[PDB]
Amino acid sequence: ASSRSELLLDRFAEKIGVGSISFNENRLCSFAIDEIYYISLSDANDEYMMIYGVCGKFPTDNPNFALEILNANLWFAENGGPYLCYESGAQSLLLALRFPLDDATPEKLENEIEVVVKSMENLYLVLHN
Amino acid sequence: GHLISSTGALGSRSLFSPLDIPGLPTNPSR
Repeated sequence: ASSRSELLLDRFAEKIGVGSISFNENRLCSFAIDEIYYISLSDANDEYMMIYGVCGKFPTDNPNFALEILNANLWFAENGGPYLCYESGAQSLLLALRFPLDDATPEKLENEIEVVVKSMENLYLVLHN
Repeated sequence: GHLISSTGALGSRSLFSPLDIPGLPTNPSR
């Protein structure tokens, strides 16, 4: 008797053929695509899921580049990509994509998940050094 | 290690599920 988030998941895992997945005690579903690109699907809200791409711990040794990331965010804003965000509980960088649930489809979830992957992939290219 | 055989935009080899990247289970609302 599940809300639409929990269907999309099941329907999505059916679409890519990886079996079955679920949401955890903390209302999210973390899977790592190719053991490098970490992604956690959250259903933050009745209206939307968030899509988190985790990019590791965040450097703090001459971290003048926090302003470089903030500068990178210009690119993702023009391109429609995820928001570059910093998170304090794991000191980890994050790509954030909101994903709304009306007119949501397994192919649309699949599409946006890999958007976070190509963002996490291309990130070092979008930066100056 | 799950292999994807989908038409969708995941033309990529495998998915690993996590029970140097944190894979956090929560971020601070407040």
